[PDB]
Amino acid sequence: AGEQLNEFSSSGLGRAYSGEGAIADDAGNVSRNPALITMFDRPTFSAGAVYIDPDVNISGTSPSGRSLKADNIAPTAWVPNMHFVAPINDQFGWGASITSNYGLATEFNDTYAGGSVGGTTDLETMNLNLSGAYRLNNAWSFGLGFNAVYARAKIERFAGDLGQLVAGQIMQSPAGQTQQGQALAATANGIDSNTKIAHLNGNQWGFGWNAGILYELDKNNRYALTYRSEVKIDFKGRAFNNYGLQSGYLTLNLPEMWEVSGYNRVDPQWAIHYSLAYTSWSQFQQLKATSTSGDTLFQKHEGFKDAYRIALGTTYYYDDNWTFRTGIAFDDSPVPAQNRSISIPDQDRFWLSAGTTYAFNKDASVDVGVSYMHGQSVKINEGPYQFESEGKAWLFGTNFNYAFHHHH
Ligand SMILES: CCCCCCCCOCCOCCOCCOCCO
Ligand SMILES: CCCCCCCCOCCOCCOCCOCCO
Ligand code: NA
Ligand code: NA
Ligand code: NI
Ligand code: NI
Repeated sequence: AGEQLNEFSSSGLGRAYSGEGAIADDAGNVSRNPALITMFDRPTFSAGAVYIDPDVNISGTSPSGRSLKADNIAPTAWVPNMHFVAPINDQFGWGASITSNYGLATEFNDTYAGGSVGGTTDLETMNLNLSGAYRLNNAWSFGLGFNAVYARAKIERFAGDLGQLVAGQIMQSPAGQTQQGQALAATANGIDSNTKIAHLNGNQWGFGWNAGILYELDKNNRYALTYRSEVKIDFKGRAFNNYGLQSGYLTLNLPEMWEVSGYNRVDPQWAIHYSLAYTSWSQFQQLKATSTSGDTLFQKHEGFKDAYRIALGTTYYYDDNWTFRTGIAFDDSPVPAQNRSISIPDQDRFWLSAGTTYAFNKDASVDVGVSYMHGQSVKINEGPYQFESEGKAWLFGTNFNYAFHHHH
């Protein structure tokens, strides 16, 4: 939900990210549950990317009379992933990954009437993870990971029609009957809609941790509990070399997430897998801007917001070479209209997914996945404006998998 991204692997994409704490058919899942490291008996690599093509549209009419229509506000994106896992001994293993689990991009024309809450918002994050795991016995494994997150932001806001709203208010007041009041209203109305009123561009690192437990009933059936911590990102605004002769502030808290997962291989050729994930934020979505020495201070309201996601999928292990998968998911995000933001797509999301993997041999394989996401149409009440939003997306991904130390 919200800015969350689940796109850590292309096999996961084909399953609608169902039971991802409990499946370990490739290296990608260690990033989702570090305890899964104990399911690997040789160094294993995976890398790939997911292309996301959203279609998000805003509609409405301002109290000024101006249109709030904005089509196609969410651009396409590529989300890469790379994973490595290796055993150390019978009891221990480690892994590393580069993924993203948070990101946002919307863009409105700079003459948009709702520009004070529209403009541009681009948040990109890269999660570097190092994880370790311990196998206690045949049933129990435990994992712990540490995360370094590199976050880039670009945020711009514009006057839009605010001056027109002010002008109207002045004209409606007793001041509207005076020459001075009329002049003030004209001054307000004269403000260009593309006047920039807030700006942030920045790059910052933050840190967090994650952990996981894995319980195996047997080689065919297992369950997992995982936790991912919040990550706090604090954006803040030679000579040598000549041979002798970042703007804006914002504290952003990435959300914490708990997830339970199950995987049951009910037949040599069939598995089911499912999960419930619970995400909480310590901030609301809307932004307030002030300034200090001409630099923008952005602030989100400190408040508790949550969401949950349920997912169910199945994997058909057809033969030695071919695996097929499908899944369905629902991500429920119950944000009140008055707490939503046009700059941040947020709505209930329904997933339908399908995928396949082709294994060239026991060491090497390729995954291809596709998902369709249907977004709920929602009302948004932000600042002086009322909007409606509609959204959907297609996602396409491919990964290559390779396990080292071929021998026989
Ligand atoms: C309840 C909100 C108050 C009224 C809603 C605004 C609808 C009408 O406002 C139109 C704003 O246009 C700004 C032009 O300002 C007037 C300038 O010319 C008037 C000469 O005195
Ligand atoms: C590539 C990984 C290397 C980065 C490892 C650094 C990890 C250090 O950050 C751990 C602390 O993170 C803060 C957790 O957020 C608060 C909740 O947990 C705090 C309770 O101890
Ligand atoms: Na589009
Ligand atoms: Na319109
Ligand atoms: Ni709902
Ligand atoms: Ni050989």
